[PDB]
Amino acid sequence: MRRKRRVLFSQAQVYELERRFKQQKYLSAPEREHLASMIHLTPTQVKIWFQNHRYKMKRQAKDKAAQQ
Repeated sequence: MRRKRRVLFSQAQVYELERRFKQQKYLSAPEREHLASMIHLTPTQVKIWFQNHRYKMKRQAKDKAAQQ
């Protein structure tokens, strides 16, 4: 969608991204770009979203990153 106030992401776009994250954990090097073309985003914006969603699960019950 364009000529609307949906510059970065949308309800539809996040829906397919969430669906994808559930289905396939992470898209590979070619496939993330395949999605970015297909759905319509940049491979960077895609990767950032895909980072944010795994990060959310990490932060959920403390930020267990390099926690040792």
